[PDB]
Amino acid sequence: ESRLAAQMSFVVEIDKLKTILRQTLLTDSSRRENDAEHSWHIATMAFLLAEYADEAVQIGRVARMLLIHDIVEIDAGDTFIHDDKEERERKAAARLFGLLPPDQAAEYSALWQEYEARETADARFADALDRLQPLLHNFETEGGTWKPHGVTRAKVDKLLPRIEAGSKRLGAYARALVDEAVRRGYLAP
Amino acid sequence: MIPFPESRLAAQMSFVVEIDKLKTILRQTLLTDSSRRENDAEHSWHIATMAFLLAEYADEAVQIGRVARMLLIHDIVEIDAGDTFIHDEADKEERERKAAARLFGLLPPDQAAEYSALWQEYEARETADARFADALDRLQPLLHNFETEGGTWKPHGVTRAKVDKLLPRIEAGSKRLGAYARALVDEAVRRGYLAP
Ligand SMILES: [Ca+2]
Repeated sequence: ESRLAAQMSFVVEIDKLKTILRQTLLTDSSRRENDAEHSWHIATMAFLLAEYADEAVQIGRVARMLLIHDIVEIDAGDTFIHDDKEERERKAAARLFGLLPPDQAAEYSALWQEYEARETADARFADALDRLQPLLHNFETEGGTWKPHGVTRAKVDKLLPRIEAGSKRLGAYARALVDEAVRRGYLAP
Repeated sequence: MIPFPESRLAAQMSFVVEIDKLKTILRQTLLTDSSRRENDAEHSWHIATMAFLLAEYADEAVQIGRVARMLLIHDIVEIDAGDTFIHDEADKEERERKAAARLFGLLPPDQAAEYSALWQEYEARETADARFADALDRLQPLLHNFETEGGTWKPHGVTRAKVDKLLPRIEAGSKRLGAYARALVDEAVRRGYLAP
């Protein structure tokens, strides 16, 4: 009974990801986005946008990776990308994934490590989607996150190679979006 | 001005942007700390993650990645149709059919049909994938009600008899998860979280 008990303890504990607030507001500006609903959104993108991945990418695995990528933030908190972290997240991973049975603890902690390293095919596609989504959001909200955080083209352009690493097509989309964003005054030069 | 060859990707992105709105649709399930109601997007995150974690309890014929995808999209229709509490008897079919047409209709035609069908499959709870998806979706609120000491059950007058009507849906996806769920509900009744 202790295997399922451990699994259920993890399922219950990770509810707390819903409480971890990002700097992003929702597209309706009503409230801050949380980590759990953000991971839902990116994971959904992995399936919708699967055709743009390299052939080696395992889309279901990318989805699983994206669903678990921010679990460490339960203990480590959220940091805005444009603003100790590694150590806090390592400790978080040990405690949180440590709730699982040992096989799954090792599997999921390694899958999270793999996401952070952004080396493998799956990790690059995952990371590309995660980096793409705030561009889509910011364009839709006329710079709703960029403006209140004083984000510049320099800081955004620096992240574009991460999208390109996951998909040349999505990279090209992102570049055109950023240029038009600056044109329109959504993003400071 | 989106050139004609960019049409497919633009349609896909229009859907990606639109579905932000799922985050604003609230359920009656509380977070485990009773701090607020759960929203549909974070609910779908949670159940899709459970699909992967609890995969070993699925029938051999289930494709777990497909279950995950199905769960990620299963509530998109609620953007337009809203949430309906499972025990609330009082046009849901028509609302949801119209929602599906508008929302999935943002996608390119191949994916509009694909994703609509996948949602329909989930709702029908006939296929192996749909049964496992539905079992996970029905288990999670039980977990939360146990954590919140009947934080949804009591205010809504939910009784053991009403919950017992739902438990076979869990059993239909996994006998082991069904047994867990029944034992959890037995304990909830003993603790007074759930009217007998
Ligand atoms: Ca509930």
